[PDB]
Amino acid sequence: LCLSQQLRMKGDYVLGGLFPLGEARTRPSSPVCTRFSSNGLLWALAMKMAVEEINNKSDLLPGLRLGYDLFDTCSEPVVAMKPSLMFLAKAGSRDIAAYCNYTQYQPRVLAVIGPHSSELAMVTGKFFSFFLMPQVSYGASMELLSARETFPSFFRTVPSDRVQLTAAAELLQEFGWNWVAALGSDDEYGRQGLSIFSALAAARGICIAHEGLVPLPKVQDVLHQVNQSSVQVVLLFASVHAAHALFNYSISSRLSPKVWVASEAWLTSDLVMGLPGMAQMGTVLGFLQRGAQLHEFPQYVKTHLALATDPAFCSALQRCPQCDCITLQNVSAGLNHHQTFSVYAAVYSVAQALHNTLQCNASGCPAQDPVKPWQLLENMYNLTFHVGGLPLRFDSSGNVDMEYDLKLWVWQGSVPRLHDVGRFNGSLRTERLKIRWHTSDNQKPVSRCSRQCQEGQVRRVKGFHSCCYDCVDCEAGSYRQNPDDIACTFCGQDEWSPERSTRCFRRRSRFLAWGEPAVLLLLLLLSLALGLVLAALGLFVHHRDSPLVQASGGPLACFGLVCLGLVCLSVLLFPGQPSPARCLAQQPLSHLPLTGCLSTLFLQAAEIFVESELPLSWADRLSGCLRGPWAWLVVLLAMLVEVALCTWYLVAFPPEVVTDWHMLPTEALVHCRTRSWVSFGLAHATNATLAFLCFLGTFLVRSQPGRYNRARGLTFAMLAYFITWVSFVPLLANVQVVLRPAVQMGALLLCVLGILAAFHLPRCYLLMRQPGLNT
Amino acid sequence: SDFYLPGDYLLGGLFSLHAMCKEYEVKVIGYNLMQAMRFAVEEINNDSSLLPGVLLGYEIVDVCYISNNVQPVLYFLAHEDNLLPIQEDYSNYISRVVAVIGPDNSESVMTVANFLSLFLLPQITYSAISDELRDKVRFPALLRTTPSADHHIEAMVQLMLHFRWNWIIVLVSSDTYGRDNGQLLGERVARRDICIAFQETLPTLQPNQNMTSEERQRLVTIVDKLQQSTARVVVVFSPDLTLYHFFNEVLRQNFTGAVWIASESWAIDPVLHNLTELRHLGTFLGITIQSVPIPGFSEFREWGTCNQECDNCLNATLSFNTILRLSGERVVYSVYSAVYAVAHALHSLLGCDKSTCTKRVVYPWQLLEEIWKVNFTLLDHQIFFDPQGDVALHLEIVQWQWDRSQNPFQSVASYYPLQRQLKNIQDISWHTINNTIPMSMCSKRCQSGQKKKPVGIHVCCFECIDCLPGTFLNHTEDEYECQACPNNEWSYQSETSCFKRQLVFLEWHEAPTIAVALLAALGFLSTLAILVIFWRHFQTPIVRSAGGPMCFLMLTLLLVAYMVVPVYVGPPKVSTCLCRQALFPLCFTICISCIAVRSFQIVCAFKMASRFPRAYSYWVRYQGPYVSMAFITVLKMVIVVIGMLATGLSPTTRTDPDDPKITIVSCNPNYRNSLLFNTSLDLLLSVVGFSFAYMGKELPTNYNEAKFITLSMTFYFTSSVSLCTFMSAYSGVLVTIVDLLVTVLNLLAISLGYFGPKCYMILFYPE
Ligand SMILES: *[C@@H]1O[C@H](CO)[C@@H](O)[C@H](O)[C@H]1NC(C)=O
Ligand SMILES: *[C@@H]1O[C@H](CO)[C@@H](O)[C@H](O)[C@H]1NC(C)=O
Ligand SMILES: *[C@@H]1O[C@H](CO)[C@@H](O)[C@H](O)[C@H]1NC(C)=O
Ligand SMILES: *[C@@H]1O[C@H](CO)[C@@H](O)[C@H](O)[C@H]1NC(C)=O
Ligand SMILES: *[C@@H]1O[C@H](CO)[C@@H](O)[C@H](O)[C@H]1NC(C)=O
Ligand SMILES: *[C@@H]1O[C@H](CO)[C@@H](O)[C@H](O)[C@H]1NC(C)=O
Ligand SMILES: *[C@@H]1O[C@H](CO)[C@@H](O)[C@H](O)[C@H]1NC(C)=O
Ligand SMILES: *[C@@H]1O[C@H](CO)[C@@H](O)[C@H](O)[C@H]1NC(C)=O
Ligand SMILES: *[C@@H]1O[C@H](CO)[C@@H](O)[C@H](O)[C@H]1NC(C)=O
Ligand SMILES: *[C@@H]1O[C@H](CO)[C@@H](O)[C@H](O)[C@H]1NC(C)=O
Ligand SMILES: *[C@@H]1O[C@H](CO)[C@@H](O)[C@H](O)[C@H]1NC(C)=O
Ligand SMILES: *[C@@H]1O[C@H](CO)[C@@H](O)[C@H](O)[C@H]1NC(C)=O
Ligand SMILES: *[C@@H]1O[C@H](CO)[C@@H](O)[C@H](O)[C@H]1NC(C)=O
Ligand SMILES: *[C@@H]1O[C@H](CO)[C@@H](O)[C@H](O)[C@H]1NC(C)=O
Ligand SMILES: *[C@@H]1O[C@H](CO)[C@@H](O)[C@H](O)[C@H]1NC(C)=O
Ligand SMILES: *[C@@H]1O[C@H](CO)[C@@H](O)[C@H](O)[C@H]1NC(C)=O
Repeated sequence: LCLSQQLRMKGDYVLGGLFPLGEARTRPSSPVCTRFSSNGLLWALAMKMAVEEINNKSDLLPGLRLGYDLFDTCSEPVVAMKPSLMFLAKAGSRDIAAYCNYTQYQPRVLAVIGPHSSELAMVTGKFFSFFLMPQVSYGASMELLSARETFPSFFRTVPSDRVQLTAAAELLQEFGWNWVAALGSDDEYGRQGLSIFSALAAARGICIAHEGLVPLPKVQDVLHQVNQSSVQVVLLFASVHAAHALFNYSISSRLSPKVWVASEAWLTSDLVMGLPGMAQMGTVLGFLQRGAQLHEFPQYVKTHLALATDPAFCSALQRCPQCDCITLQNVSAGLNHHQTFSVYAAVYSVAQALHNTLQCNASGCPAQDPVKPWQLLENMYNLTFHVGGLPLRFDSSGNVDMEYDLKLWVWQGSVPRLHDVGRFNGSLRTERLKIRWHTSDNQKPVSRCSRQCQEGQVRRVKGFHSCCYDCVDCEAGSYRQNPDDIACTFCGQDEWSPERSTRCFRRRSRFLAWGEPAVLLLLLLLSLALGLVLAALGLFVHHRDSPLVQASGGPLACFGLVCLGLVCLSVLLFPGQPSPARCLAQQPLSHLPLTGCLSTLFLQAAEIFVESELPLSWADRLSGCLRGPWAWLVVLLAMLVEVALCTWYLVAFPPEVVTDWHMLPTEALVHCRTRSWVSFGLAHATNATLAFLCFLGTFLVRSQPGRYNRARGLTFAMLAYFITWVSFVPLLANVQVVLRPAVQMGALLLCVLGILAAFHLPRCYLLMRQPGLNT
Repeated sequence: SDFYLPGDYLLGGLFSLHAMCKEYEVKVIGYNLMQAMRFAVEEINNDSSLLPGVLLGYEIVDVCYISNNVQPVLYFLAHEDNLLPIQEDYSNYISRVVAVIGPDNSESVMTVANFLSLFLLPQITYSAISDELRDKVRFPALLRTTPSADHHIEAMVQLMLHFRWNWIIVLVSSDTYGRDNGQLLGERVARRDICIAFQETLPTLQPNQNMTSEERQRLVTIVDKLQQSTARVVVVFSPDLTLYHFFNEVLRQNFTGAVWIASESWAIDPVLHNLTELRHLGTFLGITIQSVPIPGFSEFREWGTCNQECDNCLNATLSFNTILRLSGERVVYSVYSAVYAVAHALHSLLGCDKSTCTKRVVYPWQLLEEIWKVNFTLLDHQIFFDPQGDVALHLEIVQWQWDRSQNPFQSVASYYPLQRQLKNIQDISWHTINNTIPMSMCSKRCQSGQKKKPVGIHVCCFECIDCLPGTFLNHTEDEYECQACPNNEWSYQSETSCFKRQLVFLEWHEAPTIAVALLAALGFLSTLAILVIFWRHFQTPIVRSAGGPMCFLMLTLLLVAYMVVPVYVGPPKVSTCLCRQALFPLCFTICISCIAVRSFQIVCAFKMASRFPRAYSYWVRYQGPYVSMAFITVLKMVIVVIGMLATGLSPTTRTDPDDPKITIVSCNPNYRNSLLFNTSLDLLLSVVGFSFAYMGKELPTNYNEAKFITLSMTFYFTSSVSLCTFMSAYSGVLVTIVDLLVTVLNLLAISLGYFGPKCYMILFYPE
């Protein structure tokens, strides 16, 4: 086949060449690569095609022949250094001198078509820059190769990583995902991409939740860190292998779908593209290059393969010894490869720079001394060269300018396809109406941070950089002591705080005040009860000699009326500010006169019972003694036993004026509280026993029609007492604590009203209206 | 000049004399290392035990920081006629130099090693800490005399661990050095339970030039974000050139209280210490190589083509002579050891026997092969190359001291790369009030018995939330979540040890229960005496007109109820509650039904006989009271069985609100509804019984039966109302004793108010 024999071509000016024609110590011998690479041979044939087409054209380099030296460079730099030294050696000689500067050198090649790999491009460019040899590199993309301080003679025909990373940052900012996670492959490509994206995101307001490096074929930690933050957009700027490993592991672990912003490395790679289960990992929006394709390259390469198969031509006429023992189907896999255009345009750019340096027209091109390689640089900046009808330019930093296309993946029948939904020519312009997202509906996945926290909130720094604050609302009872505080601080437990508040508010007491409507209604009831008591007392003291009061006690009746009035008056001390003496004396002063009245009614009941259901033999002794001085002694004994019990449970059971700091929501409480059911229960025991005995001795009696029923009043008074207090107890047990004294008051007032209306009212009715029955 | 010395075997050098190279400003460290190499070669020439009779020369070429890294190497590999041949195999090639002492920075070393890989010339670089030089696949002929950045990061991490700093701040530079160091430290620190608050890139800004407004905003943003954070350990991976502006603006913003940790780049930089205003920022630690005192070198240093000259070097080194002398030599020993390593390798390659040498031609690859295997001693230090091309020189953490009377950089720690251990730490003069270790923790230590709750992505940051009542925290198992105590025992707030709830119930020896027992015993004795008396007098109108068998069965059932009263007190078991609820309600309801039916048949039967004659005839032909008694009794067993099926049988455990420490035990899990139903039935019977008695209250009947029935039934009504109101207004430990009191007093009512007057008129009224 002898295809490798054409790798040289004599000419007035000869170009270099560094292609990956091959693939993969103690002695200083260059390793030899025997494995054959189809891409490298395709690129070398592309540059040969470009040179041949240049020689065909009469308007470009007229009357001149351009040559080439297509040299094999494996991905290793050790095998690529020797062709560089061969390039810089003097033509026709096999040694390179070590002069002080470039001007003494006469390199055998006008320019060099640099290596495809960027790791090799770094070393090759740093070596060439000392001699100022013009180098145009297809495929070298990472940004720091554009630093003119260290690469004054290094150009390129592919866009740098800076433009696509700027496109990705503009995409994230335009769709609004200002809280994203950045990932990169473990090699230099991913690290440079992460650094550039860090700078661009910091410039554009985007924050990176987590910056991690996915290892080349660990991953578990990176995925856990990404999932720890609530991030739904992940920029994966990785090589093909790292992205494939990441996606395979995420397939095994069943990660939630995310919007992976794809680098050009794995956006169009079929290994990642055809991974099983990949459809369940959200949309993949990448920025594919928008570059033309050689529409006649496959025909050219097939023609020259067939022509080199012919022995006559090649016989009439190493670098790649494996390139001779190849056939057409060993290369057909990559005919539609987009680096062919990069190589083609690099060759055209070098030729146009040479043509401009010779400053010569289309008809001819004047004779002169051969131009030094370093003389091309002055004319290859600002260079404008047309490659297949499309103009291209070299920036001041040796980077060509071309636009991009925002391509996303679609899914039908597990067959992913690329679709154009945007264009980045320095200003992103997307068509988001047609974008189909992975969410349950066609809604953009929200992934956003709070740049600032709203007033009245605590701020917590998030992100790998201190970018955005996780604004947190904390419940009531707390306040933001300082703007810089991470968490809100509680206040002194004696003052309430509302939700979402900068400061606490002081708790103010709210007890049963004299102005409350319940207090007003009970005061009106108290005034009515006092009026009734006073009217009955006046009636009983005016008709004191009448048989009515004489049978119904006498002075005892007036004493009981005064006791009822004094109970009504002592009801008045319950409300207001709970002074300690007032709260202590509530029960005794509300119970002593009630005890006296109950004892008087009980003596009346006992007299009735003795005269009703006892033998006359005992009656003649009991009736004559139960009334008079012995009656006064009995009621006095009741009063003193009540007073002794009262002092006993005031000295033993302490009635405390507690201040419930945590009962009402926004206001304080001042509660007069005593022992549960024991204090007032023991206080009520004597009254309960007196009333029970009175009821028992009265509620059976013989009421002959010729006599006044002196028992009905007592029975209904005792019944009213019992029912009102029995209904009162659950009211005490369930009423809201502020109205507890009001419930106490109601119990006492209804007690007095019941005893009046049952016992004294029927007597007074006939005392005033029908005095014909007082015989 | 001093840049050339002819000999049998030259030894090239590469030193950064400026930062053509002549127009740049002069650097003192480059000339210092140059003199170090010259002294090393000269002392090799002196020593007759090492390389005897073989003169060793050198060829030193000035290289800039970056600019000049290609021409000197080509000069090194050129022949004596300045021509470098090109060929496939270089085993027969003889280079001008035999070895080269590589540049002082990572990038120029990388370039020189990439270009020298073809020839395999040995290259012992110094002070190049990048880890990409660790692998020999792409740098076959590269060595070092300085531990890699791996050991610098390890020393930093050990220093943080020793002083308990788990919340730090990383600042890097836009260069590759800062980025690689930051990534390396971030990867190292994630496995030692130390978190990074944030990592920020300092913009590159060389001094002696004016900054832009955008860079000023950048720096003020950096220091604002630094100050607002609670981390107080700031590691900086940045070359010493660009740290002037950052520290100036830090001083401007008046930010204090940070423990700055310095990488090897600016840990020994003199100018930053010369700024002499950083002393108020805090402590300034740094990582640098141990200083090895080289004998007879200070006096030697003081005695003294293109890009191969310097003129202002001596004048510049004159000013920094005292600080260099007091600070010792840090990178000088690296060059000294590298030159001795080449010398020992060449001496072993020639096979010299300390008297004679074969003087054979040396190929550089042979020298590399020999130099990979050198192991000698030098100033009490072992010099041997690890398989990845490094020698374990002790590192050192140095704390800047702002006093010119002693060393400006005073050592406080020593790091041994072989053991990866940092040890021998001395006192460090901190920036705190009473010389206490600065605290750099993000989350305070939780109080004993308090749950840990993560607050963010960082594992070391958390919030302490106390365990709710009823649970504790088992620190041994898991400190992130509370673990409740089983076996029905309760725990208080912030308690790590659950305590068993003591079981409180009715015990025989207590005051209320002994009062109840005495009262029930009095009732039992009285009713037993009543039965004895009633059996003593029969065929008597009171016991014959009234129900004889009725009264006898009533009194026997009352005896049974009194005898089973004491089963209530004691441990509540299944049989206890079964017998209790099968005897007490049954007997009491049967008593109430008998009382009601007796009152009915003595009062309302006469009135009913007028309206329904055949109903009265059926009632008298059969035993109406007996059949009604049986009907009410079977209704009662039915209702008690259905309540049985509803509320269950096992004794229950309920936690009273008074004290969770105690746990009262009743036998009915739902006691409120059960007692409500029982009292509802009892009162539904009671109302009709009482009304029947009251309508015929004055009738003499069977010796005033209606009156005593009425009084007893009203007493029961009041007692039941008292029970209802007490239960509605109270729920606690005394519920059981109150139930006993009310039940026994109801039994006393039924006994006394219906049988006591009978005994009264039998004993005292025999007429
Ligand atoms: C150059 O032109 C010749 C005819 O003169 C043609 O055969 C050949 O294919 C051309 N080379 C190209 C198109 O590369
Ligand atoms: C290169 O070095 C030579 C030495 O003779 C000098 O004359 C010439 O000006 C230099 N050229 C440069 C620095 O461009
Ligand atoms: C990811 O995070 C979510 C939300 O916190 C969590 O439920 C889930 O277990 C995590 N892991 C995976 C593999 O989804
Ligand atoms: C994908 O991940 C699984 C689970 O970790 C692993 O076993 C497998 O080897 C991976 N697939 C490939 C093709 O490497
Ligand atoms: C050509 O393809 C055949 C068939 O796959 C293969 O065996 C042969 O090695 C290839 N030739 C190369 C790679 O030079
Ligand atoms: C252009 O230059 C060529 C070569 O010197 C010359 O022959 C020709 O006349 C010039 N002008 C035009 C219009 O071609
Ligand atoms: C050449 O580049 C320079 C850079 O300063 C620019 O000013 C000039 O306009 C350019 N010339 C062109 C684009 O023709
Ligand atoms: C980019 O293309 C847009 C249209 O999408 C156009 O308006 C704009 O001028 C272009 N910008 C550049 C810098 O070419
Ligand atoms: C030894 O080295 C010293 C410097 O260290 C030098 O001055 C002297 O000439 C050398 N030779 C002898 C014999 O001292
Ligand atoms: C900026 O720096 C320059 C260079 O030293 C100096 O002359 C100038 O005064 C500085 N300030 C301003 C405001 O330009
Ligand atoms: C201290 O901080 C304040 C506030 O930023 C600043 O104005 C001042 O210059 C700083 N220095 C001194 C010495 O007060
Ligand atoms: C050393 O620091 C001092 C103190 O600020 C300074 O004045 C001097 O310029 C610095 N440099 C020297 C002495 O080289
Ligand atoms: C050092 O500086 C002095 C003046 O202080 C000057 O006379 C001398 O020439 C300088 N030495 C040099 C530049 O080598
Ligand atoms: C170097 O030799 C010393 C002394 O015998 C020995 O302790 C040390 O282990 C040796 N080192 C190596 C790497 O063999
Ligand atoms: C440090 O020393 C002072 C003076 O003795 C002492 O009062 C003070 O408590 C110490 N400081 C601290 C923070 O313990
Ligand atoms: C707590 O953890 C220890 C240690 O594993 C275990 O033995 C114990 O049972 C756990 N529970 C308690 C209540 O101590």
